[PDB]
Amino acid sequence: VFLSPRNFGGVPGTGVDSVAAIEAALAAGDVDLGGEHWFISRPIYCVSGRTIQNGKISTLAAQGSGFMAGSIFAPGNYHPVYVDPVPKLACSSTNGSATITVSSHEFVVGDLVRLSSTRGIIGSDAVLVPWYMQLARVVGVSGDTVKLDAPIDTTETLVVHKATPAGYNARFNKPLFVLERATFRNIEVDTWDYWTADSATFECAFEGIRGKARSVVYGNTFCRTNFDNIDITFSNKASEMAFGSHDTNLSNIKFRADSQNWDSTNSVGISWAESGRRCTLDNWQLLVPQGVNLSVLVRISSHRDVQIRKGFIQVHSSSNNILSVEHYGGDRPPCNNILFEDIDVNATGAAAVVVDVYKSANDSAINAVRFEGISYRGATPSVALMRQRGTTSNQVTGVRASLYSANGGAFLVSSAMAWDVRLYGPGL
Repeated sequence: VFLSPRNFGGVPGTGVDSVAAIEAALAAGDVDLGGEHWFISRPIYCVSGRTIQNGKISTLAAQGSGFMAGSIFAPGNYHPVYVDPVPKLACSSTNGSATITVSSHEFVVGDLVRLSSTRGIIGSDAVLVPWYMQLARVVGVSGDTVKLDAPIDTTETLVVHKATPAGYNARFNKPLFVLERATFRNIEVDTWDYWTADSATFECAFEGIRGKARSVVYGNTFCRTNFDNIDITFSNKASEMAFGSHDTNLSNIKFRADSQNWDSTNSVGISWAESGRRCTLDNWQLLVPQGVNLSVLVRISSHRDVQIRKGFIQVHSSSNNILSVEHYGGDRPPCNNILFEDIDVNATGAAAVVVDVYKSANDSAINAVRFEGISYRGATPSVALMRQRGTTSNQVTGVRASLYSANGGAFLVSSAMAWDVRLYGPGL
């Protein structure tokens, strides 16, 4: 808002590095990029309580400079490997209660803290992905009694540590932190890389983000965060919100897949996992042009309390899987209370499966899943309009759908029961 990088020796528009200048202004105050074009040699390390707005940021780093080399911001910098060695204290906690007991804590009122379960899986980073994760602010302390600004929503045994734990480093030996109460407004990003890679946010707002990147909404530990009016041409992954993202809302989002710069290796549509809670996507388009093929457009694995609403999907390929809820069991928190509502799906090909529900294991948990107002425009699916698969002992139960498919399609069930699926033809 108030200060310019120019005031800290920053030069725009000539392809010289300004990262230090931007970071210097961020330390002093809010930052207005003057509607000019800034060039950075590495991600801007963000500052809690700051607004950055009104300009374009391009990376100077060469494609394949290494992970996060091309990134625009480190809005926080959590990655499971750097969170893993942080010492974490045992605490008592009760499902529904904002009160914990922690022997020999050093939390003060106002401190952001991270609550996590000791239950979890070893994930892609070869480290614990807790069954449950929560950032919350301390609002009271008396001896071992700590009060939080939000309840604990699990019966799981938790441990706690300072969200920003002094002495502990992350990538490029920068301190491990969560970005608090920061705002990003009217920014154009221009990178080959994740415009954010490592990240962790709490009460942050991204408003008016446009341009080109590997990704549209991608990062770790997005908490009490809003993403609004995001319109990005992406080359690999529409959205992942990993490592315990919760109470985070995406609205007015245009995921435009990049035909020229498409990277087909490990392509991801919207893929939500790593114990997310109360994450919503509302009013969005996923546009996959000719020449680009995403195998799975929207999938939820390891997310709960999810709402995906007011969606348009257009793909220019065949045999895509459109909407998917999956659970691989073990110590993955259940895929519970998932609403897909008012999704129009166009395919120039013929979808494989439009609605999929898949329990891989005897201990897989999928409950209170609804697919309401799903319109599929395209040829009769090659596998199924709608497929449910459980196991003999672990059936898919209670699933609900309203589907509008002018070319109909197969209704495949395999160890599933107690569904309620209305099919409507065109013309009301």
